[PDB]
Amino acid sequence: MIVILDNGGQYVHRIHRSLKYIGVSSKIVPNTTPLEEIESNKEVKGIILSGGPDIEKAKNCIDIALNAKLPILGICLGHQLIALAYGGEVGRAEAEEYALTKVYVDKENVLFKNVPREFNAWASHKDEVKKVPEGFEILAHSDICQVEAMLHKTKPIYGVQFHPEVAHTEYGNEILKNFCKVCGYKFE
Repeated sequence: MIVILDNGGQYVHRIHRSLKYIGVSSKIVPNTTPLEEIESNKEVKGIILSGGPDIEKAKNCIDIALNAKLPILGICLGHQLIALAYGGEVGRAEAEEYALTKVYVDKENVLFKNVPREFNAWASHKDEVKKVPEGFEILAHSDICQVEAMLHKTKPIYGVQFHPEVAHTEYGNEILKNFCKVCGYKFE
């Protein structure tokens, strides 16, 4: 199963339901849950750091991003938290508003397998990754966001600025499916 850290955003339940829909179990836990309690249960195959409003009140995600021995997906705030954790930079970009963003996939990566190189994703751009951490690379961009997605070149850590877990993201479930594949699931 996948543990979802609830960073307080309103789509946390859409993560659980989207995963269940492709036949993966998941559990929403408070974002203050210690990494050591998550990793005590060998049933936990991966961690998703959800979207939420305040990075200061998701400080515990920094420890999980740095020190977890399981695959991680950061969604919006989770993406930004991964960035900060590894000494990248994060800041205000555009106005607050959810919009369909045309996203370009810039390289061949496991996270976007069976996703067209061009797809519409549901995203806010209140905040964005400004400098990608050392030893990470950009997987995707839009006209307004240089870092729509990134991965750790040597750990199984993935960041998306957008929300794959809402139906408004084309191939959103596919992107979740792909992360689950890194976490040991097969979808034959």
